[PDB]
Amino acid sequence: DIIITTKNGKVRGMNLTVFGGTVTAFLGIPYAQPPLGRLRFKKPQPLTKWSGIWNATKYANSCMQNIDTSFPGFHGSEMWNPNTDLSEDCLYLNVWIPAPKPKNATVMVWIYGGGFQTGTSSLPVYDGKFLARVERVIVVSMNYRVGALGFLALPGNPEAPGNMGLFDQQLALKWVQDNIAAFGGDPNRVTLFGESAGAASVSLHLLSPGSHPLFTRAILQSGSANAPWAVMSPEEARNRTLNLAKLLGCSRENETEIIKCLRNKDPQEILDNEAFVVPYSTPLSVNFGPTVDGDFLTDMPDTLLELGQFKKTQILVGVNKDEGTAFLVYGAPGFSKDNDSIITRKEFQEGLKVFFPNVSEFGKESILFHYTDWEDEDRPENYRDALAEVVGDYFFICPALEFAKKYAEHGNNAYFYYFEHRSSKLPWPEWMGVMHGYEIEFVFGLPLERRLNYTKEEEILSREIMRRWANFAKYGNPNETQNNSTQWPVFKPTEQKYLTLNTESSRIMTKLRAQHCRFWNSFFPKV
Amino acid sequence: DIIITTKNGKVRGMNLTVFGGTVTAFLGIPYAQPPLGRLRFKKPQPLTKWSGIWNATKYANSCMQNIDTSFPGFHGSEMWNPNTDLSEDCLYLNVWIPAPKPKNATVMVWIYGGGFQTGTSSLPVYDGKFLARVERVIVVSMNYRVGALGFLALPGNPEAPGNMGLFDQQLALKWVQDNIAAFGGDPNRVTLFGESAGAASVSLHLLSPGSHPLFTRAILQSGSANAPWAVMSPEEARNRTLNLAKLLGCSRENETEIIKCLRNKDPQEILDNEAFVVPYSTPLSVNFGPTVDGDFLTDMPDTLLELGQFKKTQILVGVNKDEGTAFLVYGAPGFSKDNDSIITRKEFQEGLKVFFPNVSEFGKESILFHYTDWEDEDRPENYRDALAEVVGDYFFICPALEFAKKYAEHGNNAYFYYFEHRSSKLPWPEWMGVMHGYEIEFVFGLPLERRLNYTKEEEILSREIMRRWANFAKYGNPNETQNNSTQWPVFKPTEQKYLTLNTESSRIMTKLRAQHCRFWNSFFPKV
Ligand SMILES: [Cl-]
Ligand SMILES: [Cl-]
Ligand SMILES: [Cl-]
Ligand SMILES: [Cl-]
Ligand SMILES: [Cl-]
Ligand SMILES: [Cl-]
Ligand SMILES: [Cl-]
Ligand SMILES: [Cl-]
Ligand SMILES: [Cl-]
Ligand SMILES: [Cl-]
Repeated sequence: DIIITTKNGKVRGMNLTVFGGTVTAFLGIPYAQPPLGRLRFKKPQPLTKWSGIWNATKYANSCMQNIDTSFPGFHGSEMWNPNTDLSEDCLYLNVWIPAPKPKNATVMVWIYGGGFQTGTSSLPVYDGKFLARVERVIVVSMNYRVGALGFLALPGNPEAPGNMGLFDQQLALKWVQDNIAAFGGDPNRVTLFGESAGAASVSLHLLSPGSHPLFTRAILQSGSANAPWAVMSPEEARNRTLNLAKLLGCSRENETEIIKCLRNKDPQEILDNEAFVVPYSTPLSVNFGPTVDGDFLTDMPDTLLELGQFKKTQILVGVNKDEGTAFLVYGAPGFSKDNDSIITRKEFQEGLKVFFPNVSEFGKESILFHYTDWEDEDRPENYRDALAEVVGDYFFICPALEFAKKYAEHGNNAYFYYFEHRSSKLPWPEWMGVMHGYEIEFVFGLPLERRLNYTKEEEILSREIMRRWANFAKYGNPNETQNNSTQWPVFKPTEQKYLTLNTESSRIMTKLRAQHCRFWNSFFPKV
Repeated sequence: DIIITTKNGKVRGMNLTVFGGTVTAFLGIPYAQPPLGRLRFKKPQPLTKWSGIWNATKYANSCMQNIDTSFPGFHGSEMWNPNTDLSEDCLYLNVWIPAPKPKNATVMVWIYGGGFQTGTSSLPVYDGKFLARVERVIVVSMNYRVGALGFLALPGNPEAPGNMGLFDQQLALKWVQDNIAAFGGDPNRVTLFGESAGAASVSLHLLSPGSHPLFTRAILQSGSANAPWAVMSPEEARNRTLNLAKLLGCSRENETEIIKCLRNKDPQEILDNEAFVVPYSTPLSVNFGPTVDGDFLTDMPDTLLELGQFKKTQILVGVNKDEGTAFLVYGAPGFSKDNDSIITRKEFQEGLKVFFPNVSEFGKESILFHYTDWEDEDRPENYRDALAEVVGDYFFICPALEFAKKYAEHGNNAYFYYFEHRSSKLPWPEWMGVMHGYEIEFVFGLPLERRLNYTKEEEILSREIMRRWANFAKYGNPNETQNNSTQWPVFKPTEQKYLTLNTESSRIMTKLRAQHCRFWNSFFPKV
């Protein structure tokens, strides 16, 4: 029982006990032909019918990816590792439906992050049964190919055209348009939300005309398509295809001859070589990711945003307080999760070489000067704080603000937030602060489960974030307009208002990081 | 009558009616042999005795110099023009003595400014009879050679060794040591005070060991030896000697052969050519000025200050609010004293080329970025204000602070001020603000004369400035320590306290222009 008839066949789900209520979950529904052998590196193929009833009571396979092993046994880094079998057969999606079955329900579609090299929708931190139970929305989750298997690019070649992972997400959005009405949802009321590389993916759908009728609104959590790490140039993506082929002995005279050889190698052989296709690899380097392929993306996001060519709708964008601290541990000299990581002035200068290898020896002296105007000249952690703000401002915070500013410049309602609560359950040290990716547990309502022992102020904060996230998806406004709560105002290009999120109280502020953002936007391009 | 016996002969002065009292003035006392013919370009020669009584009841000749004719009839620019005959016979000094004749009186020695190309001690704005009457100090004034006649440099050549004008001032200080006791003064209680190029001259005496026993303390008004315009390099001073010789047809095989030809030309012929010895001349370019001659100055001031090699004593340093506005009128495109001078963004960019011709096209983009962080983005006079602050910070304010900071770093008491009152009698337009050189009328007590129609608040401000100036000369502390007045604290390298001067009330502030000074001191040297 619990049978829903899709356009490709019947599926069977489960009923889950969630907070004294029931939520219907369909885990592991296929939405594309398995990209195997002949179909590796190609765009996803639409499914045909299946006979019988597909039993969707199980989290499906995770896409082929390397696993973070920098800290064995550490929950802070292994919580982002896949919790299902790794396989190329991984194009599946999940649906959570509130019980009893709703009618014309708002849909929220999650796109996970992972630097376009890792990630899966089955992580317990992405479980949408809490959102479906508390906010009565339908939550859809999806797995898309990462690494070379999802973004190996030979522009113009249909055997490996690039942006395959973005086409995986797009076909899952096509499945929602065709089938979500059978589950009780409104295909004209779908909101995309995602984090990190998932937020860049969400904003890339705003810039892809083919995805425009597949969703209504968008939520960008700590990421945007115009971030420096998001979209690489087509010739840079092409050079990484050859380098991978050269590493695997697949260098050939002909383009398809390269693909034919790569299709014969084991998926692990490809995974074991993606790290060596970039000359100088920064901890924020995307080995294989989105590019300008001429199909999903016809130009660089900065060019498309300037021309105003994007989906005209409302958006919700925001960042965390300490966005860059997580990446300082993974390769910046002098940093560690096992001590306070007080670094010298020269260690700061080596850190900027780690993150900015192509910047002139002059240019890093410019970054040094703009970030050493110490409030207290004798705070020992002055340089450790500065390098974290350098990574946070350039790679995440400032690009997120420019994306919201450009949407407001074209008459679209944007809502900016600033998440500044360090989780009591955060496994990383206290000096790393409100880290990259640790607002997701609050977005999905994990503090509401009392067995995980979050504070009562965290359950209140999570409940308000879910209410603001779901209200924006339902109505385009993340506010409860009458109960005399704090009203989240519209982010304007002028006043630049934004809302804080913490256990204390939500406050209205203006021009977030406006000073340091002016450096990256008006002086850094001039080297 | 009124006869004083000097070491070279008797002099006769006058008694002046000053505010219902008398002040004895000796105007035009010679202190060196006239630097004529054989003595042109050489260091001043000490005087021999004269028979009879030199009648010192007349302002002496002004040194040969060009006259500002940019605005005919304008009092704001012609008030700085000489008011006596121009002649090479100009090494004379003035003494003002309070009546009745005092005993062991503190002496204040004024050194005028004029960019080392102009200036005279006989200007009504430098009259020291008010200071002598009100504060009971002895005021000494001096004329020194300017232009090529005072700073034509051939390093190591006693026919034209350079820094002759600084040696003119030094011999006048030697005269004070030898003769001021006959006038009622204490040679061990002499304070040098000066403005603009006179303040750089004062600080250069702090850096010249030969001048150390010739004074006790120093007051620096809108100028310092470490200012970028103060001291030019010996080979740059040498190149300007040849260029002047080449302009006058005096190019020769031999060094003294050049001097012999230049000694034959008329003094006006030299004056008519000093403007063309510099390739790109900024409005703050010193055609012929101080250099490292190995005698008066053995190294650059920045090097001497770093090594701590200077006269250890108390100093009083300060600047005006709008130091750079005067120089924008004399050659910056888009500025004029007859309108509000609202300039565009490109006019600002041309202004930085006018003042920074040797700075890379890159480097002026750096100055552009640091000075365009507008408070109000739509103030029309935003760029006009920015260019005035660029000239004021780099050429005057920040070097004055570094000079006081380095003195405090070596355990010397420094007192910094910030003059921010626009004179009611200021002839220049209102947009130029508290301009360069318009605190001198208050230092010399001109507002006390009621026939000049200053406001009552200006007489109060002038009286307090004279009291602070004279108290520092007498005691080393510019404060009246008990009458519950505002206590001027010591300028420290840390807290960086300074005092404001205006008609409202004197207030204590900290770290003046600390942000923009950090740009010129820590980033601009790196181009
Ligand atoms: Cl399944
Ligand atoms: Cl419902
Ligand atoms: Cl509930
Ligand atoms: Cl092979
Ligand atoms: Cl492109
Ligand atoms: Cl005379
Ligand atoms: Cl007296
Ligand atoms: Cl009086
Ligand atoms: Cl000749
Ligand atoms: Cl030198």
